[PDB]
This record gives sequence, C-alpha cells and structure tokens, in this order.
Amino acid sequence: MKFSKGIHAIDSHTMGEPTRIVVGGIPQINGETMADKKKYLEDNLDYVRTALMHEPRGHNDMFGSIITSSNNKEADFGIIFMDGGGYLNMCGHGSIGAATVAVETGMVEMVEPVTNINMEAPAGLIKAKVMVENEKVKEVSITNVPSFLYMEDAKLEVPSLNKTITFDISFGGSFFAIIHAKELGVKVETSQVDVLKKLGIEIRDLINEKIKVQHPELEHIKTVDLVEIYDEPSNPEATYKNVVIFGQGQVDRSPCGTGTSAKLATLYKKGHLKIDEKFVYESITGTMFKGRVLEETKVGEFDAIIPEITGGAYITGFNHFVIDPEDPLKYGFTV
Amino acid sequence: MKFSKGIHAIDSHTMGEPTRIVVGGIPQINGETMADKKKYLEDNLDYVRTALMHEPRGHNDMFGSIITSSNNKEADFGIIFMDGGGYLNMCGHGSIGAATVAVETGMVEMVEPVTNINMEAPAGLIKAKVMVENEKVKEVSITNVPSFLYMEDAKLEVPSLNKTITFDISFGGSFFAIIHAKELGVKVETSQVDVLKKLGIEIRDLINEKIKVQHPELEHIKTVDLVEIYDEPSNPEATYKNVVIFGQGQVDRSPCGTGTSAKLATLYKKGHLKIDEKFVYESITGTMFKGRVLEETKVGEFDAIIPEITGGAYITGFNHFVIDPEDPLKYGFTV
Amino acid sequence: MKFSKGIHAIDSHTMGEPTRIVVGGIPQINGETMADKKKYLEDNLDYVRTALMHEPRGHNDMFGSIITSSNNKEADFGIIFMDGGGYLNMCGHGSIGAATVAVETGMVEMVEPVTNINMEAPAGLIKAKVMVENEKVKEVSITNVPSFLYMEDAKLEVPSLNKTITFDISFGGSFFAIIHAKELGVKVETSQVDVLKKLGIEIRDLINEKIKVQHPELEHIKTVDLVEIYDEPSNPEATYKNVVIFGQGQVDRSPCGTGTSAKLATLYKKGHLKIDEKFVYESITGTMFKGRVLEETKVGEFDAIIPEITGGAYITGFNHFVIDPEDPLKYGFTV
Amino acid sequence: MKFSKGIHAIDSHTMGEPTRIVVGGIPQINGETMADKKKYLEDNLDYVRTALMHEPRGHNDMFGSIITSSNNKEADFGIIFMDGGGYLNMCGHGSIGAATVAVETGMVEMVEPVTNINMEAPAGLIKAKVMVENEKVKEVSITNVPSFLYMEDAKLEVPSLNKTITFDISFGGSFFAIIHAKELGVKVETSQVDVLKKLGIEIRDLINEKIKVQHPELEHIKTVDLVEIYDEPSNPEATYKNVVIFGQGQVDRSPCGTGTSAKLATLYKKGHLKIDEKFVYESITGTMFKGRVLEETKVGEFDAIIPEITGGAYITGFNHFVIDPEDPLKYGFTV
Ligand SMILES: O=C([O-])c1ccc[nH]1
Ligand SMILES: O=C([O-])c1ccc[nH]1
Ligand SMILES: O=C([O-])c1ccc[nH]1
Ligand SMILES: O=C([O-])c1ccc[nH]1
Repeated sequence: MKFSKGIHAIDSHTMGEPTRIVVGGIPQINGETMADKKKYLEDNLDYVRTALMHEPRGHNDMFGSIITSSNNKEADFGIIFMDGGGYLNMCGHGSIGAATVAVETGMVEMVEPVTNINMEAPAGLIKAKVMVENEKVKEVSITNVPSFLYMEDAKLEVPSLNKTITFDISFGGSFFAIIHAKELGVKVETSQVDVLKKLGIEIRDLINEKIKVQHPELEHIKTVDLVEIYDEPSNPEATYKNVVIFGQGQVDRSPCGTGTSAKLATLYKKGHLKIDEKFVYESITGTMFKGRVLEETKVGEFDAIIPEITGGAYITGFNHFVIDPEDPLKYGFTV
Repeated sequence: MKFSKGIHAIDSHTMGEPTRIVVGGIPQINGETMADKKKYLEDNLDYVRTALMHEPRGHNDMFGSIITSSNNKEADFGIIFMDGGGYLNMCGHGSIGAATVAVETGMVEMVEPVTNINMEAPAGLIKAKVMVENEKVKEVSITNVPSFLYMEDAKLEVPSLNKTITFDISFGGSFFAIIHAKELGVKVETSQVDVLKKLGIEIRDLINEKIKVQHPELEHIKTVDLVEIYDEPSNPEATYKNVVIFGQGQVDRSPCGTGTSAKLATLYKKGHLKIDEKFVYESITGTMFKGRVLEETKVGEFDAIIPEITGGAYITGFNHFVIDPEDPLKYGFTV
Repeated sequence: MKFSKGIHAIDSHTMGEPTRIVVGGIPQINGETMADKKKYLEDNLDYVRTALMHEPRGHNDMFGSIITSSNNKEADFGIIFMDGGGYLNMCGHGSIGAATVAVETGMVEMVEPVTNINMEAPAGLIKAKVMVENEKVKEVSITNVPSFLYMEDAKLEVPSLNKTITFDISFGGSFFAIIHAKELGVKVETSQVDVLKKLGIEIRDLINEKIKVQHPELEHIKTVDLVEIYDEPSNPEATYKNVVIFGQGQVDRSPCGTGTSAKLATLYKKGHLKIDEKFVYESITGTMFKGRVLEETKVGEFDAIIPEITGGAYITGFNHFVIDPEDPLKYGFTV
Repeated sequence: MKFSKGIHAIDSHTMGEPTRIVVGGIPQINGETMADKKKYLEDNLDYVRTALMHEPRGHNDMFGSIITSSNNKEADFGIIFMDGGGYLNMCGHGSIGAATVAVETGMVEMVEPVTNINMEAPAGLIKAKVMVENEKVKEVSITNVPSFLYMEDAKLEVPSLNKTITFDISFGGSFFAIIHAKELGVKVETSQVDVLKKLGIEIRDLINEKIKVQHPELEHIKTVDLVEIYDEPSNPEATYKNVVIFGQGQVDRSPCGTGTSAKLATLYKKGHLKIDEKFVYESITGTMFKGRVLEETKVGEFDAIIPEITGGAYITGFNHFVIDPEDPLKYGFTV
C-alpha cells in the first residue's frame, strides 16, 4: 500500500447513466461561485477528473459530480459535474443523482412527503424536489432552465448514402441536434451502437464550422457538443425513445435530461396539447424520464418554456479511490 | 439494510488519544467564523457527536474532529474539535492529528522538506508545520494560541479530601487548573486513573460556578473545563508527566498539547524556562510532546507567550459510520 | 500513505456490548475444527486481536469476532470470538451479532418469516433463528451449547474483603462463577463498575489455580475466566440483572447470553423455572435478553439443559482498519 | 439507504486491464475444488457477476476475481476469475493482480526479497512470485501452463476485401487465433478500435463452425474465444505489440498473459534464440509484459514449452458495492 491520494466517492446510476459523487478527500475549493471553484479545479486539480472518469477506474461513458461548500447562503451545498472530456455546466441526470444520494445518505435533512433542495452548479442554482415514501426516495423532478428552438428544418450533409435530408436544432441548457430514424437506417437498440456513435461525432464536428450559433444571453458557449436521434417507444407506458452522443465520443444511458428538457419544447408551439400534459421519454437501453412544462416564457427574440423533468437514481456502492504514486497510469488513460 | 444517515470518518491516533476526523457525510455549514460553525453543530447536528464519541461506536475517553470549508482568508480548510462531553475550542493532539492525515491522504498537496498548513479552531487559526522524510511524514510541530498564567494559585476546596490549599490556573486554547500530583496525593499511573478522573471532574465542577473565569478577548469562554495534574517523570528524556480530565469524565493519553502549551506558559514567568530551551512533556502512557517557547506577545489585559508544541499522529483505519433507524442506541448512549 | 496490512470489519452492537465482525482482509485458515482455527490465530495472527480490541482502535471493554470458511458439514460459514483478554469459546451477543449482519448484508440469503443460520464456535455449532419483519430483521433467537450446574456453592476467599462463604459455579459455553450482589455487597450500577471489574478479575484469578475446572467432553477448557454477579431488577419486565467480568478486566453491557444461558441452567435444577416459562435477564445498562429453557439432555458426566437465548444486534458502521508500519502502537497498546 | 446486499471488492489495473478482487461479502462457497465452487457460483450466485462486471458498476471490458477458502491444504487461498460473458478458467493478468493485491493488503505474509504464493484456480493451481523492494511489490512473474501450436499456416476467409490470406492458431492455456498487420489495413492504436473489435468477433464466431479443435488432454473446452493481432512496437525497450479480442466482444488493455504465453511459443521451434532469452510483449495502449521460457516439454503429439510471464498490478481504490433492492438494474445490463 502507498497511494499518496485518497478520494471518497459514492456511485449512483440515474436511469442507466452512472454518476460518481465525490464526497470526502478535498475539503475546501477556494472560488466564490461554483464557476470560480470550477475554474480553480480545471486549472489546479483538473486531472483528479482523468483518474476517476478515465480507465482503469472509470470508462469512456462514465460521468460524475463533486459535492462542495455552498458559498452562496440560501442553504444546502455546491456541486461540480465532470466527464472524460472535462466538465458539464449542467447534467440533469447529475442533479437528480446528486440530490437522490445527498438525502438518502443524510447531508440534506429529509422530510416525510417531498424534500426540496437547491444545489450550486457553475450554471444556475438548480431546484430538485425528490418525493419520499415515509423513509426512502421514490423519484426526483428537477426544474430545468428555460429551453427553446434555434431554427426549424435544417438538413446540411451526411457522408453516406442519401447525402442531404432535413433535421432540426434547439437549446435545452446546452444547444442540441435532433433527427429522425428514417434516413440512414438505424433502429436505436443496444446491438448497433457503433454506426450511431460513429455517425454522431462527425455530425457534431462538421456543424462546428460556421452554422455554429450563440443563443441570446450568456456569450461564452458556442455550437454543438450534443447529437440526438428520436424514433418512439418499444415500451407501452412511453411516447418517445431517443439516444444522445457527446463527451469525446461518449453516449447517454438515460433519455437525456438537458436533451429531453429541449425536445419537449417544439411540441409546445407545434400543436401537441401544451401545458401540464403527461410525456414519458425513454432511452436507447429503454428506461423512462417524465417531462412536462408550466410557464411558457416567449420574450421577443425566441419562444421558450421552463421545463420540469423527473427520474430515479439508485446507489451502486461506496468508493475510496487511491492513487499508487508508482502506478504510471495513476491518473487517466483515454481510448 | 436501511440506515438513512452514513458519515465517512478517518481514525488517527496522536501519541495515543485517538481522533476520529469526519471528512465526507456533511458538506456545508455557512457559520462565518468556526465558532459560529461550532454553535450551529451543537444547536443542530450535535446528534453526530453523541453517536461517534460515546458507545457503541466510541468510548468514555475517545476524541475526534470535523474537517470543513474555511470561509476564513487563506486558511487551508478549517476544523472543529469535539469529545464525549462537548467541544474543545482548541486541541494540540486534535490539530497534530488533522494535519498529518490531511497531507497523508493528499487533501493537502504535500511539500517535500516541511508542509505548512493553516487550520481554523477558531481558537485563532493555527500554523502546523508537517515534517516529511522524502516519502512519509516524520512529525507535526503545531504553533498554538498565545498562552499565559491567569490568576495564580488561589485556594482549593474539600468535598473529598481535606479543604487543602495551593495550585494554579492558566490558559492555552482553553482554561486549565494545573496542580501537583503531591498537592492531593496521586501518582500518575494506570492503577489510579479511576481516582484522577473522579477527582478532576469533581474539581472541574466546584472551581467553576464559585470563581471568576474570563478571557481578555473573544468573550464567551468563562469556563475552565480542563483539570491538569503534574509530577516528575519515570523517563530520563521527559522533564515532566501529566494527566488531564475533561468532558463528562474522560482522560487524555497524550501529554495534552493545549494542556502542556498552557503549563510551560506559566514557567518563564517563573524563570525555570527561557526561549527555545528544549522542553519534553509526557502523559501517563509513556508518550511525549517536544515543547519550546518561541515568542512573547502579551494578551490585551496581562502578559503572555505563543508556544509551539510538536508530536506525531498515525492513521488507524477508515470508517463509514451508519445509523440503523430502528437501533435505539442509534445516537450512542452514556453509561 | 503506506500501511502494509488493511483488514475490513463490520461494527455491530448487541444490546450494547459492540462486536467488530472481521469479514475481508484474511481469506483462509486450514484449521479443521474452529478450535484448531482459533489455536492457529492465537499462535500466529493474534497481532490482529491486540490491534482491534485494545486502543487506539478499540477500548478496555470492546468485543469482536471473525467470519471464516466452515470446513464443518452444512455449517453456513463458522465464526471465532475474541476480546482484549483473548478468545471466548462461545458468546451469545457475539453470535446474535454475526447472525443479524450476515443476513442484513446478504452474506446469507434472507428467508421471509424466519432465517435459520448455523455457525461454528466451535463450542458446538449453534442454531440462530433470525426473525425478519417483511423488509428487516426483528430479533435473533440463538439456541446455545448444553448448560449445567458444575460443582455447587463451594467456599470463597478474601484478599479484599473478608474470607466470606457461599456462591456457585456452572457452564454455558464457557465456565462461570455466579454469585449474588449481596454476597460481597455490590449494587449493579455504573457508579460501582470500577469495583465489580477490580473485584471480578481478582476473583477470576484466585478461584483458578486453586480448584478443579474441567468439562465432561472437548477436554482443554479447564478455566472459568468469567465472573457473573446477580441481584433483582429495577425494571418491572426484567426478572434479574447481572454484570460479567473477563479478559484482562473488561465488562459486558448485555446480560451476557453465555452468562444468562448458564445461570437459568442452574435453576430448574432448583425448580424456580420449568420448560418455556418466559425468562428475561437484564445487564447493568437497561438492556435485556428473553431467555427460555427448551429441552434437557445430560452431559456425559452429570445432567444438563440446552437453553435458547434471544436478543437484537444493529450495524453501527463499516471499517477498513489499516496499520501504519512506522506507528509504534500499530498493534494497539494496553494501559 | 436499503441495499439488501453488500460486497467488498478491491480494484486493480494489471498493465491497463482492470481487476475487481472481491474480498468480503460472501464468506464460504461449498464446493471442494475451485471448479466445484465455480459450478456452485455459476448455478446459485451466478449474477452477482452481472452486477459488478456489467454497468452501471462495471463496463463491457471490465474483468475481476473472487478470493476464497483454499480447501486444498498447501496454503494461501482460492480465486475465481469472471467477466461480462461469465468466467475464465485462467486470466494471468488476474493471477498477477490477485497476488500483487493479497501481499500489498496483507492476506499473504510478505518477505524481504520475493514472496512465492500458490492460488487455487478452477484450472491448475498457479505459481506467482512477486519481487518486493524491502516494503512494496515491484512486479510479478507468473509461471504458465505448458503452451503449444495446433497448426501452421491457416488462412480461411475475411469478409472485405482481400477474401483469403494466411494466419496462424496455437494454445496458451486457452487456444488462440493470430494474424499480421498487413492484410486488412490496421495500425493497432487507440483511434481505430471499432474495425479491429468488429472484425475480431466475426473471425471468432465463424471459426467455431468445424475447424474447431480440442487439444490432447482435458476434453471439455472447444474452439476459439480469443482473437489476436501482432504488429511490433512503437516503444523502444520492446520487440512486439499486439491486441486480443474476447468476452461477449470485449478487449484486453494488457498485452494478454495467456495470449503472450502462447505467442512466445512458435519462436521456440521457429529459430529465434530459444531458452532464457529476453522478450517484452506490449499492448495496444502500449504497456509491457516480459516473457521468457525454461523447460521445453515436447511429448509426442505436440511440441510445447512451460512459459514464465511477468507484469505489474497497482491498487485503484477499495469498493463496498451495494444493491438497492428497488433499483430495477440492481444486477447487470448488457450493451
Ligand atoms: O441530461 C443531461 O442534462 C445531460 C448533459 C449531458 C448529457 N446529458
Ligand atoms: O492535546 C491536547 O491539547 C488536548 C486537548 C484535549 C485533550 N488533550
Ligand atoms: O453475551 C455473552 O454471552 C457474552 C460472552 C462474553 C460476554 N458476554
Ligand atoms: O491474459 C490472460 O490470461 C487472459 C485471459 C483472457 C484474456 N486475457
């Protein structure tokens, strides 16, 4: 034994998409807002991330958070998302996990009906509710950033074989790129992964050329890191089924929070029975996220809605990672 | 299984007298100063202390702490000390403890010659210097709050046995009654411990709520709470031994950093010790702290001295405490 | 960090009197019978016991065990009990402990009404029946080794105080001196504990190496080692209280299953108790075992009775003990 | 918190290829030989495996062992390999890990020079040596089963584009299938994974048709589950570099023990400077295994050698997996 470093994480799976919630092993991180500490992390500790998110600890499609000091009064605690490619500003399937764990472990004093909790992200402070059955969490609704559509139609170019064919782009907290099942020839199922993943990243990269758009408000993030594919379900109590590509080439095991929070737009201004209507969006693996909306905030330059998404996270063990200082791969290695 | 609350501690021992350093299972406490953090703990989440310090988890003696976010400028993380009986404003084995582990587990980036780490009691911030021999920590050298003689001798009381007479009172993080082993007829040895305990608290009671206890600054304290007895040593190296009684009726196995730092800060104001002059305080259990007297500096009332005490802590396992909600002792029990 | 040895235990408490159940950090001991396994432990890897039972890790009292591979036919896993002073051939709170956890953590496939688990002391195999209320364990009901009156009263000795006279001796997993609280002038209360301890061991010494200690079968034992004192209860429910002294000078906080199982196995051979007849033994700490007297069966010398004692254990956290090789107390210390 | 199950694992990475060494959470497994317990595991517990080896805990290319009771005298302990597709009979990169951990953690009492250790696999008992530098493991040589070649030339069929082209087949403890870099057009590097993996499994499956051979001795295992591709290094202190496909479609991050133990055959009967000659075989990721041989056992029907392979394993944290009984994915899910 040597190790030199020792980080305590808690694993969750949020409808299939894993989350490593680091709890103990780094007590304070300087910055004022989560962005300030984020910058500090990305600049000073940075690639603790690599170690936990890459092999031989994690894998390509691994994802996780860091619980921290609030700094902002209000109450609760601070979170910082992360993945094989760096850090997410929001992850939704992270906000659920993080919340579900916190309460289940303690950290947040739990109620009998439903325990509200506000967590500090680098992006906006996030409102998770978590309904509990006397003792334990049943599922979390996380209220999402106002989401909208950037353009109607799209089409550009696809390497093989059709060449052309219409698509669609929107927001969701981060932008997105959505298409249909009928053009390439895919049936979103576990078996065919490679064509989707391999078609996904080239579509991501080649719409970073000049179509690339910045939304009104917040000028820093630009163009696409999230490619999306609908089809509609193979499971009865559902209505759509969809996969999402991102993160140095990784994929989401859940229907995609930020993704779904964006999709359930469109059908607000496209005539599909509007507010407080039931919608259950399911993943490629085949697991459910409930979506529904409330406020519908137009405001000039766009038309937008403030979407409420729900899901379930479960605890899949407790970790105490350590870093043999001779281990030459002690940090990450990418593949 | 079912638990509801699950807290991640790190067992250390510091010349005996172990410390359970809490690391994980609570992420936040807005506080401001580490006393306004301590206050919050005692008036809210005290039910932790009862759990870990008392049986079945802890025992009569048994000491620990909590790592925090600092708020305080620079301050590398900030700490709170706790025992079966309540919370110590400061603790020299508790500090020495926290320091070692923090560096050992990589919570602190470890410097190669000596690692300077600042922690927040908030009995001032404290500057621990952690010596590391290429690979490993050699020893800690914690520089403490200014220490002084408070009132001088005063008169003793009876219940048992005989009204008796002389002793002394002095501060060094908390307030101490420093009396000779002869003055009441004790020999610092395991055979008598029971007596020293039963004696100390009965004293610690009846020299409170009869007298004037106060600190030139920080207000609040107005409580000794710490009874220190002293005789010569059965070790050539050591200069003096001592036991310390506090918290419900619990004893230190280390010479008591705060206790020693207070004693030698009565000397010099006596002339038996001058600046540096190697000092080595011993406990009951053949375990020693290598004191010295660096710099004077009065305290806005009467003259004083900042002392640096030195010692060694060792990591004695990693704990994930959990509390079965049916378990009636869930929050420990007294005896 | 650097440790070299890292052992994985599971803290439980069984009506107080905690048990550290070792689970992980050693995988094998060829032994044959669980005594030939115990032998090996004590003549080799005893340095574990000193570590976990003594300070800094454990304390004066503090009890634990080890889960093993059985070898023995059927036997679901097999156990070894241990304390600060050495190893108990059998223990009713140590058994009740092991049972609960084993089922609780899923080591045993948990049956819904009642879960029958066989463990190997090897003070015989023992049949614990673990009641589970749909989700959770309600209580354990361990059926023990045949118990009996051994020699009857005999005469007491002095050192302190007064030579005195009557008492009794009886077996129930180990050998007990069962004497009244009146017989030496004690009241079973925390205030006196110190006396009961100091008394018990001085007795436990001087009623050994002066007398005839022996078991009709299994040979070897030829040692009491367990002093049991008894008075009436300050509880309506409870029928009798008791304390038990053993191992270097340590006390039980449970009524002492093995201790109680031995006491009521002197009654009936007396006529104050017959088959079933609800019995409830209490400790010093307001904690009770619900005894009964099921079936006779002599012991190849003199008549005897197999008693079933019942109680409750709770999981009080999970430990990964580690031993810094520089740490001079690495293997604990005495006081 | 609920979980119902709680398995303690220790993670390693053996030159990139991960290993989850389960230690605590299942104390005894019935069977006599490791095959008997294996059969028992595969039949009764089975898909604890799925949970730990599949997502959301593990991933497709995850691999691990189970430490157990020896049963066989000799000494030490029992191991059982496992992966997403079931169980391996040998894994070499498992035998190293397992050994490296055991000693590093304790479990096996360690020496000053080199600590021999014999572990019970379902296949033959395995001899790992582990050289240690006063305190810590430097690297393990594991002595491998007698390995040989089944046929010289091969060629069969490849879907695109050449159609034909020569290859080669051998043993290694398990069979294998080896080819060159020059025929399809691949440069074994992280970037191009998919073509190799996708070309690998179809080559695996379509040489399970009737070419399928059983080696002399042990009639149970048949044909191929291991496809292999040499090229030779991009790293100076090496001589070959090679990737290996298997396990429901997974891949090896290390040069492949059983694989390499087979390859370093051929060059014993093909004139390449024979016994006790240095050979370092490196992986697709680019990390070294040392191979060299000793005995060369011809025996009629084949010509064979008993190969000695070396490597390094490092500890990448300690796990305490748990299985929320409501979590619908609580066990595995494949992709
Ligand atoms: O669900 C989300 O919010 C998300 C972010 C990145 C991938 N999914
Ligand atoms: O080491 C000390 O200073 C201390 C505080 C309480 C007991 N010992
Ligand atoms: O509960 C018991 O039987 C026991 C054994 C040792 C102390 N208590
Ligand atoms: O290295 C080995 O022995 C092995 C077995 C399966 C894959 N690699």
